[PDB]
Amino acid sequence: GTSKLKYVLQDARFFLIKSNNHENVSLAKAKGVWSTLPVNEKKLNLAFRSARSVILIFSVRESGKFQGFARLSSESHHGGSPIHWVLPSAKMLGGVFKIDWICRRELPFTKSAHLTNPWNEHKPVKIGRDGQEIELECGTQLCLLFPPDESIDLYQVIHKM
Ligand SMILES: CNC(=O)c1cccc2[nH]ccc12
Repeated sequence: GTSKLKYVLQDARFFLIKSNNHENVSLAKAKGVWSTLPVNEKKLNLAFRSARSVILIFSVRESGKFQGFARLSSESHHGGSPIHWVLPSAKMLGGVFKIDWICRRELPFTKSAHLTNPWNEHKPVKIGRDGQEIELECGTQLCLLFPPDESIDLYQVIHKM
């Protein structure tokens, strides 16, 4: 069904996360973690305190698709085990956010062409810098476009809200 998904997304905030490669998204899916540059780390930490759910929607640059979406389960922290990200230095990154995946399935950009993001000049929602916020209605509809991910049980995520 889609009812628990809709509940998780109610009054959520949404951020576009652009990865330079598939390896980092694979690491994020396997380990439930993300790290971004401090400019975006500060925005995500502010959002985490401000809303019931903060949703990261992932797209690997040049792939023509989104690779899934996840919900922040924590503000960023430092001092964990070093994550072997593939970078173009690791010190340049901010802290590490724990995330709970909501959907690990892909969605091609051709399927989101009817969705524009008011917070990026009403450009198609696929267009945006890493960290671009997606307005609530556009973000909800985008997440609802993804194929259902039957491996996921949102019961435990609902309890974190
Ligand atoms: C896992 N985090 C990243 O891959 C990342 C996040 C934000 C800016 C970035 N610039 C180069 C890599 C990168």
